Amino acid sequence: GPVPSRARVYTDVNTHRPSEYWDYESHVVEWGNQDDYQLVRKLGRGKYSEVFEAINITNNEKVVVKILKPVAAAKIKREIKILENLRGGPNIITLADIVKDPVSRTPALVFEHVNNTDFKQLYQTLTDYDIRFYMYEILKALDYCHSMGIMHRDVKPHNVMIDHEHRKLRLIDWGLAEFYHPGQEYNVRVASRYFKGPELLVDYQMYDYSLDMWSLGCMLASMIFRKEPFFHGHDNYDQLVRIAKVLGTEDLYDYIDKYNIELDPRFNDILGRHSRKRWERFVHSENQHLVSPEALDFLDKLLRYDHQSRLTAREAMEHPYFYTVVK
Ligand SMILES: O=C(CCNCc1ccc(-c2ccccc2)c(Cl)c1)NCCC(=O)Nc1cccc(C(=O)O)c1
Repeated sequence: GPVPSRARVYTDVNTHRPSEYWDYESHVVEWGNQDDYQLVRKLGRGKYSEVFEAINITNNEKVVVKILKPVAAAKIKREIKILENLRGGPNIITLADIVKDPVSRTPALVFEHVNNTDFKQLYQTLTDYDIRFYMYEILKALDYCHSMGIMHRDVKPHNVMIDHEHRKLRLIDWGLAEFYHPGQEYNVRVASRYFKGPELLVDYQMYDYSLDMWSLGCMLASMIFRKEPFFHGHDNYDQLVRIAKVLGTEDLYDYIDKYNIELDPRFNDILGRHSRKRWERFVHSENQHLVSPEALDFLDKLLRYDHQSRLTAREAMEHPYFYTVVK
């Protein structure tokens, strides 16, 4: 069947560390006091949780409370363990407490307060410099979690908190994150449609940290080219065709042939034959101020079919695209 794959970096992290580190199911939660928190207002609702502005009445500090919706107990312990493992890491959201919500009877995670700059304002007014600055901040978070043997699996703007007034960034919502274990087959139903890596789209389960680097590439492409989303698929199948119309079909076939992956025969009628496009074709007078030869070269090294060939987060930090960023 398919040829196995392993990450080219951080394969050994979960071997070198003790079992309690990654064996999330064995972790015992020391529950905090739910009466310490007063909910102020709802901030958002997703498929797996509701997030609220809150006050920790014990220290009069603003906090964010994420109340989990009833789901498998394994998904809840996994997020808790990942958050505790990553706590203190650069640009990782800080988990401050874990309480039992009295109404839902589910865990409520308490985080450090965040103040999101309006999403439309960020998309529409971040400069070329600000894009590079914040991309570098995301890379610090990704190299940290990858170096800690964790893949985020849901990198997208909704999961990046930017307090522009304070040049502060946090990588949030670790609910889909997982521990990377070489040879482990993972669920391909992760990430939002437009951010899914070719590995997910061809049903290749032995993926790794490099999935996050593809999603980072999609987020960057959309920002610099002013095309939201960059790969605009109608469904999961058309999503791969949209990617093939840019990266070309020849390299897609080279990719699946390397891993002995067979495409779903549904693709025989819809994929066609497409040449690889030069990135300069997406440049126009309304996005030229966000594009540079360095930006294109960086994007070219993230958006590769072969998950083993993409820049890693640490290599990405060395790229000329970030030379202008004050470090
Ligand atoms: O929806 C959001 C985030 C919204 N992000 C907006 C945004 C993020 C990045 C970029 C960006 C793109 C390319 C390059 C550089 C930057 C842009 Cl243009 C916009 N926040 C509101 C909800 C919230 O704060 N949730 C939350 C808070 C704390 C913890 C958790 C959690 O699940 O752990 C959730």
